Amino acid sequence: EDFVKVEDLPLKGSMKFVYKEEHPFEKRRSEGEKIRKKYPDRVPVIVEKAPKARIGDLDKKKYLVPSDLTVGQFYFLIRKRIHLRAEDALFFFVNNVIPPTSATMGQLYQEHHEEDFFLYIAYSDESVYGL
Repeated sequence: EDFVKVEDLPLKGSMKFVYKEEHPFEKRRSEGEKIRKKYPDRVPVIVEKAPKARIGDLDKKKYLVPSDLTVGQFYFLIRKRIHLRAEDALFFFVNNVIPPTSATMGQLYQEHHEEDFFLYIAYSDESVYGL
């Protein structure tokens, strides 16, 4: 076979969240409902590493963030927890799309939260999962 075999790129929708494998729907839905009632100005977020990414692991998965925090500021928060420089690449994906840095986390949540009331974000060193 004379071909360049393309086997190292992540195909759409292949992401799987450990958080959802380990905690069943009714228990996530329960907690997400409660936290959204108790803190209406904040959103609950799950962050895990995208398929095939080459990048440092994240220590913590679950974040409770102000609705008015921007995506650009959440990139800063995550960079710091993984000990990346500002010059090191980092991309987020929500429902397989790269969100704009100008959006707020509250806008992302309203448009994209799942039915357990959490917003799910994947991260990588490259953009390709979202293209």
